[PDB]
Amino acid sequence: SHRYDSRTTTFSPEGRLYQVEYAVEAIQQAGTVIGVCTKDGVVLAGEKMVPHPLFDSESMQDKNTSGEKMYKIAEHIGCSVAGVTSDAYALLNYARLSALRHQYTFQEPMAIEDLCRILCDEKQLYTQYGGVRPYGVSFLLVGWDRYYGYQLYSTEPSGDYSAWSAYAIGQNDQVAHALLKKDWHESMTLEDGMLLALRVLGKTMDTAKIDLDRVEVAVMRKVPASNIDQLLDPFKHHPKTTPRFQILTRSELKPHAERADQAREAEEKAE
Amino acid sequence: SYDRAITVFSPDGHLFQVEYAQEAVKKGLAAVGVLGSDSVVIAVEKKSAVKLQDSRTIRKIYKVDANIYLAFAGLSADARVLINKAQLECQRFSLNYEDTMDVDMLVRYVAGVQQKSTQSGGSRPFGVATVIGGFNEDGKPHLWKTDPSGMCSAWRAVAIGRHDQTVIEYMEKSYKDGMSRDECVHFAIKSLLEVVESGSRNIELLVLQYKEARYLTEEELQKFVVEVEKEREE
Amino acid sequence: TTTLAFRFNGGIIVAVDSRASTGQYIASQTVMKVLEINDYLLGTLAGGAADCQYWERVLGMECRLWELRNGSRITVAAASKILANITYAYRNHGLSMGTMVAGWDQFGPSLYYVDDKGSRVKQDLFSVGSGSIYAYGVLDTGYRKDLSVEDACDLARRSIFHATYRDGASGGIVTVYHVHEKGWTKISRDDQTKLYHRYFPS
Amino acid sequence: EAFYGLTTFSPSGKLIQIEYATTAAGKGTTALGVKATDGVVIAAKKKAPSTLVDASSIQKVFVLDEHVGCTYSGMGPDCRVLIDSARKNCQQYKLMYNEPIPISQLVRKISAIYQEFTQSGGVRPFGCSLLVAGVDANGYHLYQVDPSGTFWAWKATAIGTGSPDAKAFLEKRYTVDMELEDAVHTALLTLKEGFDGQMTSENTQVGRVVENRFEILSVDQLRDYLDQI
Amino acid sequence: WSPYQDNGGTTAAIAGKDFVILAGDTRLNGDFCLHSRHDQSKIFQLTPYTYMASNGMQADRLQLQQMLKYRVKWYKYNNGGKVPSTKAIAQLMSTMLYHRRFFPYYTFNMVVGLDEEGHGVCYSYDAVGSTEPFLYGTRGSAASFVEPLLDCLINRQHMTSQAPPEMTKEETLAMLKNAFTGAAERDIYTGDSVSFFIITKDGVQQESFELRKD
Amino acid sequence: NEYDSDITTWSPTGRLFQIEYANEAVNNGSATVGVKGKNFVVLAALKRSPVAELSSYQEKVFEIDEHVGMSISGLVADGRVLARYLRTECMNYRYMYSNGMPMNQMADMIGEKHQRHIQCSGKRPFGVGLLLAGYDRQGPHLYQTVPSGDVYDYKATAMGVRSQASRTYLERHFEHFSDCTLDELVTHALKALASATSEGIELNVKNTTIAIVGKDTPFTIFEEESARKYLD
Amino acid sequence: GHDQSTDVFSAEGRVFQVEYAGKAVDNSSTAVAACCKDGVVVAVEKVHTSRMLEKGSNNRIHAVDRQAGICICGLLPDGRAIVSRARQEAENSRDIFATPIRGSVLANRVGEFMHAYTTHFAYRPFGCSAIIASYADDGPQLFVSDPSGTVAGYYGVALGKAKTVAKSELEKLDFSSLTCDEAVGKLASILHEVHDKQKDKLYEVEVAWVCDKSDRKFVHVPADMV
Amino acid sequence: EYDRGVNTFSPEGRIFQIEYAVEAIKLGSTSLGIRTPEGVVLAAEKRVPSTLVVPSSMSKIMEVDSHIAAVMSGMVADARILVEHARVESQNHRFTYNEPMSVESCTLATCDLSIQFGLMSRPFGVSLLIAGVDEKGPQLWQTDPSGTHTRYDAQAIGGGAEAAQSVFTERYHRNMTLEEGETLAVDILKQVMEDQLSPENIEVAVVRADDGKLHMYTPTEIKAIMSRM
Ligand SMILES: O=C(NC1CC1)c1cccc(NC(=O)c2ccc(=O)n(Cc3ccccc3)n2)c1
Repeated sequence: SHRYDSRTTTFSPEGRLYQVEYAVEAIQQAGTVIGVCTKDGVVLAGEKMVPHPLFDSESMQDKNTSGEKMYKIAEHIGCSVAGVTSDAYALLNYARLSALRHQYTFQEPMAIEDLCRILCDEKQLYTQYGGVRPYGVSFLLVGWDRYYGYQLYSTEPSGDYSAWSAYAIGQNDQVAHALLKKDWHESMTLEDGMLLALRVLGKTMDTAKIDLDRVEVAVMRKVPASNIDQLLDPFKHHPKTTPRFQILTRSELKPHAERADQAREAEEKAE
Repeated sequence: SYDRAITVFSPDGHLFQVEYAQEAVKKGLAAVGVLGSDSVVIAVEKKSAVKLQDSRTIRKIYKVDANIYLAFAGLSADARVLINKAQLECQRFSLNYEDTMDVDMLVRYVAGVQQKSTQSGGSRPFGVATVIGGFNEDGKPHLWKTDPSGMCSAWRAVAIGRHDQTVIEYMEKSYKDGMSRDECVHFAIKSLLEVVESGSRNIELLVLQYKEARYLTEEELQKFVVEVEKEREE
Repeated sequence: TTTLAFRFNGGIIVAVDSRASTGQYIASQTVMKVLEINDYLLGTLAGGAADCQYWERVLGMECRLWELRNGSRITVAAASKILANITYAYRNHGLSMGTMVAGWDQFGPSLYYVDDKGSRVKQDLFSVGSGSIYAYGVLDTGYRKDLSVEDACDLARRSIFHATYRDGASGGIVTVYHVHEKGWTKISRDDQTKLYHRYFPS
Repeated sequence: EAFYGLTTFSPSGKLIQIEYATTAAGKGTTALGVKATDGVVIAAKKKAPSTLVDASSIQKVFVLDEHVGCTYSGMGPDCRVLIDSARKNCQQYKLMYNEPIPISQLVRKISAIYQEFTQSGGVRPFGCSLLVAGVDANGYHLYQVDPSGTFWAWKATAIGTGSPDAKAFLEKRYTVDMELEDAVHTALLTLKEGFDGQMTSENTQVGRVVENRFEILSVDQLRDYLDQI
Repeated sequence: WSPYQDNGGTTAAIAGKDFVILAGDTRLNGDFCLHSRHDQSKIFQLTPYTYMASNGMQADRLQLQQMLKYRVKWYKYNNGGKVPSTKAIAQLMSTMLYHRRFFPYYTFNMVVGLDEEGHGVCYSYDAVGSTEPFLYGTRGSAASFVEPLLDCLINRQHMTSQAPPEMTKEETLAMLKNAFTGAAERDIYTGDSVSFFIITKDGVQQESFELRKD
Repeated sequence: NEYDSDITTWSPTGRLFQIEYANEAVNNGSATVGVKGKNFVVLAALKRSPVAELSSYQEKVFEIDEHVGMSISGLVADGRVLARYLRTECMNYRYMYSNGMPMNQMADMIGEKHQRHIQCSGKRPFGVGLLLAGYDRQGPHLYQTVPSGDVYDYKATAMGVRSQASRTYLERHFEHFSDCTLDELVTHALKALASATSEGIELNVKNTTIAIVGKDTPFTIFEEESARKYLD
Repeated sequence: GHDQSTDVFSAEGRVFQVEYAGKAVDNSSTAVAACCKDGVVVAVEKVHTSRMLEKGSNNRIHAVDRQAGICICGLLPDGRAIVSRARQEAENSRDIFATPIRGSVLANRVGEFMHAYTTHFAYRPFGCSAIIASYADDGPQLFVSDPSGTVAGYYGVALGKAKTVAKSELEKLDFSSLTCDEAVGKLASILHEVHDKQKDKLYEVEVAWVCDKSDRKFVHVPADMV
Repeated sequence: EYDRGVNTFSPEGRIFQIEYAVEAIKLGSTSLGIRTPEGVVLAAEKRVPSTLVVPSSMSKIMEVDSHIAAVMSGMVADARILVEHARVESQNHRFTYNEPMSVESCTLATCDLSIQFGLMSRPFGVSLLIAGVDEKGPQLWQTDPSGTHTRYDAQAIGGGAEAAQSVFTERYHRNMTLEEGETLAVDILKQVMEDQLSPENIEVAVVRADDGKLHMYTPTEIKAIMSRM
């Protein structure tokens, strides 16, 4: 049996780890995801795959917990994945448990960067121990914590991760980066970020208009807190606002996609 | 459990997986350590400064305990694991021995984890060198290096990552004992600029004095980069 | 058993008797109850003799491996902490140990008590054992930081003697050690009955 | 005792063992499913190698629990592994929540087993796809699970050999209005398209989700539907 | 049902300047009865210069004796043939008793032999290994009779009369005969006979000595 | 050779090359001889002979219990493993039965231990040959063992380098050994051991060990006093 | 690469590592055995390499229980492993089932054990055929388990290098009539004819039986009958 | 290089990973050891990679116990492991038998850790020399990666070893003083080192027969040796 071991956790001659390089290739094949970190929230816009007219919805009762590209990890943490979808679900479940174990132990939300380290430790493991292949997945995590506010990390199959103001994973990430470079700034509203996210996404998948059918958008923003049950624990402090991960219905997203056609029409006038 | 033997001697005495881990550390960003009279200076290359990375300060020099700080070169994620282990070791140690961990003790622990991973079936080596710097609880400053073979060594100054040996050859020539805080920071900046391009947004620099660890603000650093790049013409 | 130790300006004195009771019959008038761990550290034995002999010997081994591993002597605080972590780990296994750990590290003289439950206390003065109730009476009254080193050994010797004289379990030979910057010295051994005739010469 | 992985990435980023398992899983016979407003139908060819096989004993459609069913294509015995696990999961869930496992949760559980065999050491992936059809609080469902562990809700689909053509023919005839009598009729018509030889209540199996339960049609019940096509 | 039984009897040793004498009585007792008047199990040679003596449960001293005998063989092999010293065996025994701390051997042991300088020594143990060197020793049923007598004739701390010469090995032996003899008279669990072993550098003499049979 | 890399691989002619290669380890160790008289067994082992004024002990010969001991050739570290094993099995046996482990049973054991290391992946053959000499109720015994797990009961034998010549010698004289005295057994061993020395080296107290074991004679490696007597 | 591990079939459904272990048995010294109405006799040619072995060395015939024995053919060490397993089965039968192991059972157990080592990449097949000779409550029985683990009962049997000839000589015997006394003579005689002298210069012939005269105990036959 | 597993014999009866581990010890800095009746001497080329190194930190000689020292050649980190085990074993021996471990017993217990590979992926690429003084007086042993100890009277390990076994053959007699030994040690290092022998470039220690304690020569005391030559 050892003659047939492909030696996934070995170094190659340039200190490269081939299985991790090739997981990355697998990710650059995946549906693009854009993330834009404002100060009023974070936006994830992702390319869905082409919607065959025989696809059904799963008819889930909670519309905001998951979509095709976007998943909620906790009240305050969302992500989007590119790469081997099934690997994603393995990790996503791990990230969910981790965030809730943190909450078990401390009774407060896990910070985004710790959730992220946990996730990427789980990936790093598979690049060092165990003789199996790595997870072929890249997250964009988003969320909000009291330490750093809105955050947006991205992970790689190596287990490295990085914080960004905006970023892209998946198909034409190099191209999308270059375009966010130019148009991101530090003082964006949520609406501005939603625009930027769509202009870039529509520019990477080469469409005149944004194709509502092929796009999912999620937003992580703070909203008024409703269920302050204060007679039930009198000493507990409940913040006025709380984070919410939201996946946009086709209708909530229609305006924002029109408004990004209009800033793609008004950029082909100057030319 | 998977326990195949990954690291093995080849014919001419070499451990290829350890030579290749070391190759992964030559591709990593430079880092530099300098030891003065009352200061250790750790300085590292940043990757650049794309307008997209979070303008919130992310440190590339890591705190391991109150008194101890660690830079690295090589695989980021391997490093992160080593560091977490080091962090957790220093606490284990406090907790067992009340005292805080001497730097050398911490370094030896880390180097042993590195060595251990060149000899454990199932695992490849960490592809990480480290520079570690700090003060014992007796005001004596230290600076160490680990390489992926698990070998550590104390230095008066040191470099790791790309062009380590260009930088170390440089530092052999200049470096004097008993520098001041400010001469250390200078010397480190000077030494890094042997391989890094500008000194603008691609150098983080940490200054360790007994009981006080302080990163240069991007402003304080730039007075030093001009003071130094103006001394490189000559 | 009666053991005591105290810190004063000159260091630490440690003093002990030498009797080992098996309840009512006296097994030994000659137990050594100061264990010389290192040569900067002493520990006393009180309680279960085996327990103290064994775990103090282990401590001595841990102290020595520290010194080999790290090129520098272990501090007292660490040493005591090592022993305290053992006794804590074994708090449910009915060890009987009451121990002092005295030494002089780079932070000066240090004295700890470590018991079978994992307690680890650092005071300037302690007595331990059946006869402690007596020795503190004589000790609490004579103790001052500014004692010389004769006066501190006299005090320590008398307190053990008074314990021996009154307490059935304590007895034999009063041994006194001093712990100073260059290590420890064994100052004296005296039969407690010679000491009766010296302190009370009618 | 082999613990290294068999499925690995290749320089283009592909997991080739999984493409091959996917190839294997489209070499089965045709199975297909049609969701309708009031139920779901799944239907498979049982192409028995010989007439001397007791066709009663061949099961291509399976109950996983009262409310959910599956069929499959590709390698039978691999699928038998999945079905056994899925049955257990349905029951574990009832034991815990004393309600029936929602199809979405069931398929995610299956998906997960498939994924483990794409990463865990020593094993090859499963060379079969499933359709899973069932009814929960969110209504009627029909999912396809592939060996990648990926899964899709569908309104209609087909896995196995004649499947591209069967899918094409379901695209035409499918209507969101469809009731279940028409769904069955459509399912059976779709099979019949690419069926070499007469369809009988022997060489075909059919499952329906109706009301709150999944049932495999009897040969009696199936013969009444096959007299109208 | 207890896993423990006292089989009684008594060991005693006395060190001299170039010898040590070790004695055990040969009665092995059961419950309310006597199994053997000829049990030699109490005394066990470990090396030419080191013996152990054990009181308590005969079964546990047989086990212990073998456990030690094998640690001593290992030691010989791991140290190019040399035998462990009496002091090494003494410390070894303390460590082995203590490793059973939790389900203890019900032995009261002595290790006796010659130190390096060639002087006799005795280590006595409690059940978990507290020891210490001494010049004499007695464990067992008669211990609490013999031990005070040896105190009196060796140390003489209550005699004004100046201490007589160092006791030779013949005089020492007489002393232990006299004290075994008195114990057999008064401790009902000691009697029958005493095996003496005089350990010197030149070897080990044995000597049996009859005690009163009742 | 596609078949010589794994102990679990038969070759198409029915050979196990890793075991033939472990044998090479033994054929290349320092020579050792044993012979068996009526009442005694003698092992004699060549050691390594001084490099000028500059010695070098290695433990070839091992006592194993009072009544048995052994001489090894080949990979010394495997020797030690086997020695530790035999020692331990002999102490267990003597603990249980209060008598020495009989040699035919010990040879059965040492051979089973070897077999356990020639059938599974990631174990490997012992690269060491043993002469095991011992004495029990059935008299003296001398076994040779080999990596393959075979155990031969010999009257005389040698193994290691140039030990073919030691075997030529022993073949002339071995039929007499049942009548010889201990001194002539030892002479015969030494003679045989010397037919295995390189060119103009000769046997002396510092390149030769002798062990004997037999009736009323626990197994005894000979030191420089008793050895000298026999080596002249 | 089809032939390196026993965990692998060739394209014709052969397992080569088993055929190869088989060759180890065929290149080995010859054994024969005969199952009479009064017992089983098994004989085997031991080929020495040295003139200086003790008589008794490298016994290839082992008792496995009072009533059963195994003569090994092929790699003797591998066989002693089987013999150990057979003995554990025999002990188990006595310890748990309080009966001597029937011979068909013993040989099946032996076969199962040998076969197991033909299924898994980590072990190799055994390089020995065991001949099992029993005389328990199932009567006189002679089986052979080969390295594949295939087990077969025989009236007479021959293994090793002279197997083809020795079988021709064993066919001349009348198994219905033949007695353990006669068979010790015949089977030994056979091993002297088929022994090749210019190759294997040193050889004894070890014989063992289990029969009514031996009180159905499996024993080497006294060296007067040979 | 993974063609042959690690437990494999060569056709000459050598385990390949052992022969390779040995090859790695010839790349190491030269170390050496000299038994005298007055004591043992160990000396090592430090072979530092820079003047910026703090030379005490690249310690090729290590106290195992008050009376035992070791000096490695080859992979230093591997040597730290062995010496840690020796230290632990030597101390367990004191603990258990209240006396200092013999030097041989110590070397054994350090080889007892080197047998273990299949557990340890590979052998240690390290040879030690272990000098000490016990009851049998001064002693010098060598461990190999084989796990085979060997008592010696003088030895080298490292790149030097062949040139240094020339010099021992000529100048070493069983009866030299501790100072003539120190001298022969340092001579040999002068001759085989790459760099110029200076008092920081080397490491010298002795275990004296008289006290039975180990002294590590400071740079001062090593000059005091270079002085007389
Ligand atoms: O001798 C013991 N047991 C009996 C069986 C022999 C025996 C066994 C265990 C512990 C002790 N402690 C003491 O006796 C004792 C008595 C007085 C006193 O001041 N200290 C020091 C101390 C300091 C802080 C907190 C608690 C204690 N200790 C004795």
